[PDB]
Amino acid sequence: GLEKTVKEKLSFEGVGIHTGEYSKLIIHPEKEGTGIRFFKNGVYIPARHEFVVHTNHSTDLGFKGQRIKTVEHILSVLHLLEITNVTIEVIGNEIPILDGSGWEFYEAIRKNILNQNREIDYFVVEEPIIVEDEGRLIKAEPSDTLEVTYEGEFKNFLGRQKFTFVEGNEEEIVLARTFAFDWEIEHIKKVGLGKGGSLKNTLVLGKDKVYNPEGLRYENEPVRHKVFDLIGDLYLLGSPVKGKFYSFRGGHSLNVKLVKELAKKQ
Amino acid sequence: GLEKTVKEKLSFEGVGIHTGEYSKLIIHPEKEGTGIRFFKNGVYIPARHEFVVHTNHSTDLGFKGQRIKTVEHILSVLHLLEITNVTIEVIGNEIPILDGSGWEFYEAIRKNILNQNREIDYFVVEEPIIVEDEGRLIKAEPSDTLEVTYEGEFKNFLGRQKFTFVEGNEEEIVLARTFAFDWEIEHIKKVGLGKGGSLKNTLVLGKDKVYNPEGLRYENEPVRHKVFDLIGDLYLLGSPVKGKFYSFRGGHSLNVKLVKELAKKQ
Ligand SMILES: CCCCCC/C=C/CCCCCCCC(=O)O
Ligand SMILES: CCCCCC/C=C/CCCCCCCC(=O)O
Ligand SMILES: [Cl-]
Ligand SMILES: [Cl-]
Ligand SMILES: [Cl-]
Ligand SMILES: [Zn+2]
Ligand SMILES: [Zn+2]
Ligand SMILES: [Zn+2]
Ligand SMILES: [Zn+2]
Ligand SMILES: [Zn+2]
Repeated sequence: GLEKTVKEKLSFEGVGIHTGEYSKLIIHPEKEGTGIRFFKNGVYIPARHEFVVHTNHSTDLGFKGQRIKTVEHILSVLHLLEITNVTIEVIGNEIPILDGSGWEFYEAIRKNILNQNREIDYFVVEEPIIVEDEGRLIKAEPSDTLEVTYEGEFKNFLGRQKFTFVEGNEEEIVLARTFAFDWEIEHIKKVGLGKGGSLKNTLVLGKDKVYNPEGLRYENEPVRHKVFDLIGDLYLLGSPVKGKFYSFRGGHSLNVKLVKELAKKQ
Repeated sequence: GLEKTVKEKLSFEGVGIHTGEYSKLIIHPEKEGTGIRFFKNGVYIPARHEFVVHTNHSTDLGFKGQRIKTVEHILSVLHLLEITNVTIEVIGNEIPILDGSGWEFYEAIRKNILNQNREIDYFVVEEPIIVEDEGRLIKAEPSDTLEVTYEGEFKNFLGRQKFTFVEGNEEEIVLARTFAFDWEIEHIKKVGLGKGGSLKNTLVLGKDKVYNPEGLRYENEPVRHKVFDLIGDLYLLGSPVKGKFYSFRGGHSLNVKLVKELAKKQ
């Protein structure tokens, strides 16, 4: 694959699911070898694991006193389309959540791709690895293609189920929205988070009922979104990834723990 | 008491808890003997029981093809302050829910009262009456003052409790917000309602947890709000009421059923 960027600036705006504040993005084109980086109040924050400053309920980055919340969805989309050189200008403290999935981001970036002059230097998983924690587990092994599987064991009706993404099936996960169980909402709100949450950007799941009037887009939309998240967190490795991943009940924290292991080893 | 109206137009705007649409109110002053009436698309809708067209999840009025949803909170405030002559102009299909209580309405109307030249012709409960339905019950008897008691028997932690409003204690109920149990939200949304609902205008109560980060304003804020509602529904009798009411698990439907009984009898 050839490094890619955008043919022109693309902007998005809306509220942040956590801050509740309005915010706007502006993806700028960049030359070969630049990499993915955010820009806020004059500071460049590389979309790399060394800048992760928070992983509960979202993956946040920060540098030199400047922070940006929830970068997983836009990074996931960038990872899927293989965009490698862009500066994500952020006016606000968080990435707009939009509808909760990566659809809008995907559709716009997909038709504004600009191939550049250089082969992509993929981060390739060279040997097997496993990272565990409180029953949660993520496994990674060598592969010529990006393959991600997420298995969930839910306390509500979703019960136990898994989903697998393989290159070419981008559209099966870019629509999967963000979700939360009703029993977690009180916590999110108490710790100063989820201020921008609503049924318009979050699928609220009860012990055996879906609150959202629109129901689920897929009987397993939740685990599909989990794959979407993992794929975004993986891009923090610094470049498009080539490996086979299996995540059992993983989350941003474990995802990042894995990312750091991989980087460290190589 | 002397009939009252406002010293000048007072307007309020916001979203409707049910429609989700924006809407604005404009309370206009009116001469003696006018009464409380709404105005929409050229049609005057008297704030009277004969115009009630819906009572599930809200008290709605309608006439000659024009409808206005959720009139209980503004009417309650009008009933408490004893405003008797005004035209509530409605731009939209529902009364703005605002924060879910009658605070904003109360504060504005309270300092713009204009006493007029005529004694109020109070609707006076002349004999005892009881209206029942599926265990729910409302009782009314003679009284020189408006006295309203609401007793609830909740399936969640609130358990069993009651509250009593007596003239002079207006402020103890004008702040009590709208509430709903998480287990009802799916229904509201399915029947095309609660489209404007959020934790910003509704207290969502779980089986033993309060979702709202701000918690309850009173350990019994729910039953206080029920009294607030009943007082608004009673004003549909056509004029300030003087009677002693006791409501056991009552709701808009029973409230109106009572209102109609009373009117019919007298
Ligand atoms: C005001 C009414 C209601 C609905 C409130 C929804 C609660 C907010 C939940 C926050 C979701 C956090 C998970 C998002 C992270 C991700 O998708 O990677
Ligand atoms: C779990 C997340 C969600 C919050 C969504 C809030 C839904 C609002 C429900 C509609 C309330 C109806 C009762 C209002 C009538 C009244 O107070 O008289
Ligand atoms: Cl947490
Ligand atoms: Cl948004
Ligand atoms: Cl209100
Ligand atoms: Zn937390
Ligand atoms: Zn997500
Ligand atoms: Zn007007
Ligand atoms: Zn109903
Ligand atoms: Zn109410």
